[PDB]
Amino acid sequence: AYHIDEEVGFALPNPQENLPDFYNDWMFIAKHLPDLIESGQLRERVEKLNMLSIDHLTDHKSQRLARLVLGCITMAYVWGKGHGDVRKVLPRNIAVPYCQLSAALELPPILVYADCVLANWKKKDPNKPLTYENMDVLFSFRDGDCSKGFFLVSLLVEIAAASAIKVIPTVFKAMQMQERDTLLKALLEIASCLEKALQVFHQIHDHVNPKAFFSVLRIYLSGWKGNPQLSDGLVYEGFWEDPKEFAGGSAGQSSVFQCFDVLLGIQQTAGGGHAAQFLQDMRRYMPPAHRNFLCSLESNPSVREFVLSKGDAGLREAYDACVKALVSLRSYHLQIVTKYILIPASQGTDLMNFLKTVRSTTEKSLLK
Ligand code: HEM
Repeated sequence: AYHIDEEVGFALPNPQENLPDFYNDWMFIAKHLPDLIESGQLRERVEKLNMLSIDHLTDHKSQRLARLVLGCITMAYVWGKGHGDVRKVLPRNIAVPYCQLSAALELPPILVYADCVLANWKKKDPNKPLTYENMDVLFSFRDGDCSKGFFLVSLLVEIAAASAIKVIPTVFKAMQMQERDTLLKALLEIASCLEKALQVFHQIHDHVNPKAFFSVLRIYLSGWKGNPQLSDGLVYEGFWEDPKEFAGGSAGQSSVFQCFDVLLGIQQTAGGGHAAQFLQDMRRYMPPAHRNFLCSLESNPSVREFVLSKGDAGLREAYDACVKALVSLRSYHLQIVTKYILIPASQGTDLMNFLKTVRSTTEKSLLK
């Protein structure tokens, strides 16, 4: 459908772990990034790769794994050890298959949230639940980069949100069939699930320390759009002649908040303002099925107008409960950003303005 899973939502269910043997040379590099970056063999190993056709990647899962593999390699190749020694040309033997794969998957040829979070995970025991203790990531960049903590916690927020995402059909079916009580129950379940997601968000502190995130992991997630270190973007050698700019991987590429924004008729993409066009641009970095889901939601009849049109205090309360959960999420998120980015940096104003603009736009949608 829209590739939304009942259990893990926008996350990729049961991600593939191994590529065909044909790609062993890719997988070896991706699996040893900490060693290869530290020693400085990473770039040589990439430059020594044979050109591997993407023709042996024939299903969505192996394609997604391949994207994850090539994306991590590309971040490691471009940024190296992360202290200004960058590469402006991605060698053809990575760039061509990476760009061809990206075109088939309709994603930009850069590491994105849907790679390093949504597809970058495994259960330790398939017969145990989705808890941090029973989960791991598939790839990290450096020892101590907190990639396991940051990726898995993001993933757990996605999984928590899946419980709210799966009731969205009930919301639109209830409006259609004029089932006031069903609609009211649905909105209350969404708010309650979004509240649960806020509590999962607290696990960031349990598994990410700010020093490692800001000074290590953030480097490998950085992109080449408006980046002075790559002012023209990256050359994808043998695929496009001129360099192209793409933003880096970020939980800001998640579909979770945008999903409930559009659900509730919060028009975050309205206007020419910088917050709107950023959130619009981020959609290009989401899997196409999830882009299409967001667009289908915007085309559905408005939940907000339905609620505003019925003189029904219980419905307005349920709806506001959803808006307030979103506001609460964004408020907590501002704290996280302060802790993981603002303080480590000063030891910027645009970033906090952007986030406050989005929370305020959410807050304005309150009926009370
Ligand atoms: C250490 C933890 C985190 C940090 C430092 C962080 C950082 C940021 C930053 C810098 C932005 C601005 C947009 C950008 O530069 O890409 C952003 C926006 C955003 N982030 Fe986070 N993030 C963290 C965790 C999360 C998690 C776990 C989620 C959701 C699963 C998330 C969801 C979002 C969303 C949806 C936006 C878009 C703004 C909005 O809708 O309010 N973030 N984040």
